[PDB]
Amino acid sequence: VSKGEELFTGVVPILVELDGDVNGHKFSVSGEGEGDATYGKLTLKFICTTGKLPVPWPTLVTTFLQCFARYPDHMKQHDFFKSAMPEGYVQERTIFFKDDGNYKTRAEVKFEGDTLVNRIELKGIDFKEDGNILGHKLEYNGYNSHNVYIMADKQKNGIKVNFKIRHNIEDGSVQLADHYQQNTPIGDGPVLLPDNHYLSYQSALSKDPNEKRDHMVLLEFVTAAGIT
Repeated sequence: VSKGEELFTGVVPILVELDGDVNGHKFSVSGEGEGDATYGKLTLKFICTTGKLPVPWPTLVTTFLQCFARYPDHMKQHDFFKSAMPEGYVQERTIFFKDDGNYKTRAEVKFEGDTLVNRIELKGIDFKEDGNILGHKLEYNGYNSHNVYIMADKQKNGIKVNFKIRHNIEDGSVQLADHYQQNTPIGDGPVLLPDNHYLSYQSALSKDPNEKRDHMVLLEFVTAAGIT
């Protein structure tokens, strides 16, 4: 196994800490769980520690650990995420909500000992007061996409990722969220610059029946594909 790959052969504990500000509405979220890349499995629970989350949990699903994706053996050489570990990488995204505002996120993903940690800062601007986001008009469910596109970015020694999410609006319509992403390694060591490929997602949202705080239980299965 590769140096980076070896860090993911078993169950890895995860910690996520996010500070956000959407149209001046400030909030913080703490998350805990575990990743089992062998099965492309993520099991997580996020808690808003500042009170009520000012945006719908579904809009934060993509922000809330691609290093846990299951890369088929024949595609191992295209797994940028694990190759950058343990020093990690910085993930940046601009998420454009159609006919509404946008989120810009900066996440530092790396190991703190044997724990995979993600420190995230989220900034949202230009949102409409009674739009689907600030007006909480989105159904509490996930989105499953087979089109999370990955390609190399030799200029930052990393990758570029793009994909679309369609959140379900309570009236039966959909709220599009266009994602543009870039990942840059934190260390100066070699990383695997991948050939074009994609990740396939299965995402499910739920609630902890005994939890009184505003929270989200998230289960995902992530698999790389596209290179035969």
